[PDB]
Amino acid sequence: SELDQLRQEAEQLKNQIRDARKACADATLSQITNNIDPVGRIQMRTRRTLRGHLAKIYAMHWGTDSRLLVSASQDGKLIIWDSYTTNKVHAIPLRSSWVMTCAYAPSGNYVACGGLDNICSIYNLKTREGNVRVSRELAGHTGYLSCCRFLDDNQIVTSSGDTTCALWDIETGQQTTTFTGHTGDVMSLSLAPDTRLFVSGACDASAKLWDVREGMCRQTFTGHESDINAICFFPNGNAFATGSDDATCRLFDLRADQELMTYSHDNIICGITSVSFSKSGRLLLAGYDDFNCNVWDALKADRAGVLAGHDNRVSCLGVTDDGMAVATGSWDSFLKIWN
Amino acid sequence: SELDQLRQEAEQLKNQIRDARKACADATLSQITNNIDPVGRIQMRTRRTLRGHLAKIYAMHWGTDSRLLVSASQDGKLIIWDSYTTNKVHAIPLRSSWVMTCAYAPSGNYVACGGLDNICSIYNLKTREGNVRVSRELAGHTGYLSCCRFLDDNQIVTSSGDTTCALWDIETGQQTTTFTGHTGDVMSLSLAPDTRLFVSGACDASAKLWDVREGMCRQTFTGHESDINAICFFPNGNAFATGSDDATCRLFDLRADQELMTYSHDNIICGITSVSFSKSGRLLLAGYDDFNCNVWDALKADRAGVLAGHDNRVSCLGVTDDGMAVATGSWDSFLKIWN
Amino acid sequence: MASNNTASIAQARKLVEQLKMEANIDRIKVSKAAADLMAYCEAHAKEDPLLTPVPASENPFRE
Amino acid sequence: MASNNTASIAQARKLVEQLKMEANIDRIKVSKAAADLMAYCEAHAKEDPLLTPVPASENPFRE
Amino acid sequence: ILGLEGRSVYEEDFEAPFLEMSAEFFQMESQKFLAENSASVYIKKVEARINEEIERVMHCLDKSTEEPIVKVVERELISKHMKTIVEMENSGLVH
Amino acid sequence: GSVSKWVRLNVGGTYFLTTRQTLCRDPKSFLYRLCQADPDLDSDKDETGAYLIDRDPTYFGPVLNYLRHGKLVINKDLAEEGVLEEAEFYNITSLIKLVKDKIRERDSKTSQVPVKHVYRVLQCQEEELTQMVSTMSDGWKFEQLVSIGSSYNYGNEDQAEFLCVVSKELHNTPYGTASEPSEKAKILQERGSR
Amino acid sequence: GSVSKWVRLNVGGTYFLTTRQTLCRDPKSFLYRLCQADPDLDSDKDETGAYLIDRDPTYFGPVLNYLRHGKLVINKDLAEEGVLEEAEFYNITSLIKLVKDKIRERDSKTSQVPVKHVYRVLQCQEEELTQMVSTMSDGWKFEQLVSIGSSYNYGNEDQAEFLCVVSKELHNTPYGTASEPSEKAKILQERGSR
Amino acid sequence: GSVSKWVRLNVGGTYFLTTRQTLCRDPKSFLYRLCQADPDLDSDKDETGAYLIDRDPTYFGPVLNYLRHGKLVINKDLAEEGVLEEAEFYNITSLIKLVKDKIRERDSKTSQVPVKHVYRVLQCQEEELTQMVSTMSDGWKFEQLVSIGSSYNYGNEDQAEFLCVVSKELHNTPYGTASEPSEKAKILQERGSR
Repeated sequence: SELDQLRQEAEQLKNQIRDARKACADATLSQITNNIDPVGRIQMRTRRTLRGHLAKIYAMHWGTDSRLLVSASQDGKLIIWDSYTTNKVHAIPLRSSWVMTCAYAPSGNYVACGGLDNICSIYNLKTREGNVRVSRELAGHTGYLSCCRFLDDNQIVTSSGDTTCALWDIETGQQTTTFTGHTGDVMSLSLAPDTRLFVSGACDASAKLWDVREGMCRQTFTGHESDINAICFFPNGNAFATGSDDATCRLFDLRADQELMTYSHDNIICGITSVSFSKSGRLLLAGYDDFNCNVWDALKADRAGVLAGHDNRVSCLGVTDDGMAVATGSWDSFLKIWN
Repeated sequence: SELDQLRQEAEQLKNQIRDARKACADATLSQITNNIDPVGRIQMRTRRTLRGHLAKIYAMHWGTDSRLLVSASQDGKLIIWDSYTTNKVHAIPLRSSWVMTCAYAPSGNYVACGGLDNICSIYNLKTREGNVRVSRELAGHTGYLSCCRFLDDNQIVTSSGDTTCALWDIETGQQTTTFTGHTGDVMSLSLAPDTRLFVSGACDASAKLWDVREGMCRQTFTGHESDINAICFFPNGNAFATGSDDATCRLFDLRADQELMTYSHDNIICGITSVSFSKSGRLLLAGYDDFNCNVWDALKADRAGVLAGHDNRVSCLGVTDDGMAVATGSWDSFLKIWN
Repeated sequence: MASNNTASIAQARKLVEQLKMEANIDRIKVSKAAADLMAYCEAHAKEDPLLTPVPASENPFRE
Repeated sequence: MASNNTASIAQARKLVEQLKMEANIDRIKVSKAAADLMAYCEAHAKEDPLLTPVPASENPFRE
Repeated sequence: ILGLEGRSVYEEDFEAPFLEMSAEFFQMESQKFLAENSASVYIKKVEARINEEIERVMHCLDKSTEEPIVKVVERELISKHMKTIVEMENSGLVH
Repeated sequence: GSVSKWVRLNVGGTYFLTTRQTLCRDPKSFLYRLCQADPDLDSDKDETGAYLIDRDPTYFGPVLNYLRHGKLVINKDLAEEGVLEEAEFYNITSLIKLVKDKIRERDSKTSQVPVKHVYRVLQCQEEELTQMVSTMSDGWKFEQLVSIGSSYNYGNEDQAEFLCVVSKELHNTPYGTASEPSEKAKILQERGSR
Repeated sequence: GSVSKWVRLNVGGTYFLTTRQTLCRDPKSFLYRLCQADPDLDSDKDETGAYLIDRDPTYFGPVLNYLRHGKLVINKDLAEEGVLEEAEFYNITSLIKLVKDKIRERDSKTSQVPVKHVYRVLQCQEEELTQMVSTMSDGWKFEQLVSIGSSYNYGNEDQAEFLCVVSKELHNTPYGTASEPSEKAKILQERGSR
Repeated sequence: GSVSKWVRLNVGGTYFLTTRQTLCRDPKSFLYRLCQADPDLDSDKDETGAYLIDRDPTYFGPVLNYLRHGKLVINKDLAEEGVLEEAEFYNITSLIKLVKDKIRERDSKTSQVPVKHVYRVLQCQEEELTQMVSTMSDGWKFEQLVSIGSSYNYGNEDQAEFLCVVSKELHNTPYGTASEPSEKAKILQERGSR
């Protein structure tokens, strides 16, 4: 029918987009400049060993308050670790096992859980009751939740399965704005310091930067050939590092509307399972399926240093909101604080 | 409009009150008469550490028998101790956790506790059965039970949340009379040895001395700069020591009807979280948000000694009615019987 | 009554009363009240054992 | 249905759609945006404790 | 309604026959009006017939036929009379 | 004709003769507003002078029980939630309170299916153990006792020797699975957290 | 109302047709007025003429059965507390005692619903342990055993070998009649407290 | 007299009084045809009024409650299956889904026997266990604390010193949207297996 004309128009517009990006493409001054703030070899210490997990840790998220870190173990348990004291505020048992993601709310009083179930759990950690009770169960998810981020304390972005990363109203339990267009489950979910754009990484290998107000997807960054594990916005929200199931991380630029630059080594072949920026954003913290993780000089395209530890893969990374330290949610059932 | 005129009238009334106090204000003879025998520094050693708690101690209260202290931990646990032998006369779970206040009755067998429950729990220590069966569960409270003190066996004061410091008939479980007028929450109460005038220290930094035998306030002491943690009457009830979240203690005299004398402290800046008088009332022991507390002279306004040996802040103080020692409701989960 | 700022004038009346009793209540100069407190405290200094050494059996806490 | 086709085309539309406002967005050249980011990072390099020496009193992980 | 959402079924049965017979009726009616009427009378009469067809389409007939019918009438009274109403016997735009 | 000292009210299909006083539990209640004639009401049963309103009498049951008797007891087989719905339609905050208290009582009674259950931990010494289990509070059920090593005084007879763990079916929340928070409580909770 | 050998009460809008003689059992109950056909209690209905009682038919059942055949039968699907309240309304002391006995049986059977529940700890070593576990009383349920550190050898055959926490579901008696202390009992309690 | 502005239904032979509009809240219900004045009735009587509705009045209750205020009522004596039957008789799709959820929640505990109870294990030390148990999660029951034998860091005062296993019964509907996992869920499952 007429679908052939539409598809050919899509092809020619993709060609136009490639042409426009290549026109935007210039020599990366960061790669060209080898003297602009070299970072040197950095060696870092485990100052807090948050022992107290006996199962693997899938996702760990600090809060904007940056004192307590929510860490989820796929056995079905949340620990609101107090990093400063080596204790916990809550060990919340989770009804569903295999909990993929836990995100600490900006207010630091809500926590969110997405597991293999099709329900997003919202626990109000702080109440006059003195203990955690479920603020809101969110039902009606089509696919399985993979990553989630609190856009507010009454609504949240929930990258479920079935190409769904729809915004969800916590109070009503109904998705308000629906985000569709990927292939397979929307698995990654990056929240910008802009807080106006979330770039979702899915099995489409396409970092779709969506606006958090309109279902129309702001940009469609591409260059990754594998499903996208983690995306981290720059501390500006004008760019994001994207790590997929490859040995190549890709720093994509919103202003350039194209991949700003790429991170790759022959020393590493494991998928970049977690990506993150420093307070400056000059350091790229890359956790790998390798037992150890690494830091690149984010704006020199080279490895700043190697963070070696654990004996098992590190499934998630979280940098202290200030750039003080990093917590390594790993599969060796420990969360190490590196500072 | 004329509402502002009435506000002005209130302002000029307070100005007259200030004028009358200033005329009443004379040179503090006690501080200038510093030729009184030196207080020195009392090297203070606890003879009995009360490790029976394992959570923080929030409130504590010796009994009229002056042997049993009712130290309450915010986990929902009352430990009616045996202070003379370090034995637990009773260990009572509480219907709700985060209990902040506990008081021991003139009955010697009734105990009160107030948490975020908004229900004042009076437990009968002695019954025919022999276990600590609850005597009464006084509901009707609006806010959290910020502080509670036993007036009589069936009369009590509950400085509750929502600016409430009402009197309650224990037997009926109802308010005896309503004490109100504060614009801030009421969380501090003090028991005069008169046992007929309670000075409630609210969040508006207003130590309102209420008369229990009327439904209206008696005096209104001010000069505070923060919400009032604790108030301790003199062993005569002629004056009360006041501590707020400021770097100075205060001493308000009823006969002077003004702040008699302030205990300025710059060697320690932590807020005065608790105030107490010795057997003579000469030693004013101040609990501090740092681990080690102090005791200053109420006469020469200088440190009589330091309560050192703690590892976390002390949240309540209670002196022996015989003056043998003082128990410290610390946060290190040990009450230290400082003899 | 809201349009009068929720009857804030009642606070004015209560403050009128507070001045009334504060004036009715005698005003004792700071110096002589301090003198009375010195007299009570010093008269009670010897029976305040916190100010004195306590033998290893006098207190019920070394018994 | 000779002009609707039971709405099997919508997906392609979305593709076309986004590409249009993939084109509508301006292009900021690689080197200039790179330099902007270097300036931001180096200005924020001093306030990044990872990029600076840390006294034990500076980090809440040794105090 | 018998297509259960289907304009295809009405397209098969009766969406077209209205259009076709209306096209033939306007062919013959326009030729007859050109025979009998001058410039302005013919213009206003064919315009009135067009408005009455739309009237039937909305109040006597369904809405699903609105898009086809405008295309039919555009080639039946206007594009059929491209320069026959521009000029006639001492009448028309030029005259 | 239709109004007297008593009034006939058609809740559901059935007609109850009840005093106008008893039907009102607060002057904000819809029932009281229906007691006196209003120009807004059009549909009514003028066959017997009884006003027609459309609600189930089964959940009117506990409502009228509280209204007549002054105490609310909701049957163990009937939905306290239905009583709450009846009260909320009739706009009686007092009934809101009781249904709340009854629902707390039921949640204590249903504290086996998921609804909050209080659990507490106590310390005891070997000697004190018999006392504090024996003098353990009524309304609480003992759940567990654990021996621990003695950090003081040999290996046994320690002030920290046995951890008792007890519980109460009634939840600690002011109401059900959600209570209206207070900000100063959160302030102090953060204060004690660190 | 209408004169008949029986009487028709509008108990909560429900017609109870019961004989006047069975209501003469307790003049000290509100019913004995309702049975008067002479102007001692006059009550009618503008539909049937039945006398009006603003008492529930929910718990009127067991009380009326107690009046009819001398024994209460609280249906085990209705709150015994409601039956006690209905007994209080007619303030029949024997009926009060019977419903309180039913509530006590409930609380003994529902000691895990928060009501009375008694607990103890025995002390024994293995040899006597088997014996008294085997000779455990009927009603007392074993809840936990625990070892205590033995200074002899490393384990068994020390007097301090096993604590045995046992429990019993005990009846909770409605207050006002139970748990009433005595003066000399308190004197001895104070003597033994230390 | 059947309808003037109000409708008297005869639900299964039981007379009920309501209005046209309370039924007209949902104008797709079966009662729509019955209530409105039209000669489409296949069962009615004007000799004494009231249309004939040969259906459950027992399970008409919760359905009419939803029809009036959009809320389902789950009584303890209510066969959730039976109210599902009545709701599907009166075509309330959301009520159908909610009652299905209620049915499956009841079956996962009662008729399918108590199944899929969620169990979790939590590492705690004394200072952590005290408030963790104190801050025990809503709808969760403590099951067992155990003290792990420890040689490193003594056998006490160690972050890894106690294991607390807790549980939460699932009176929970199995997911009808798909309780069977997808391919990528199983991929991640085998990844997390070892």
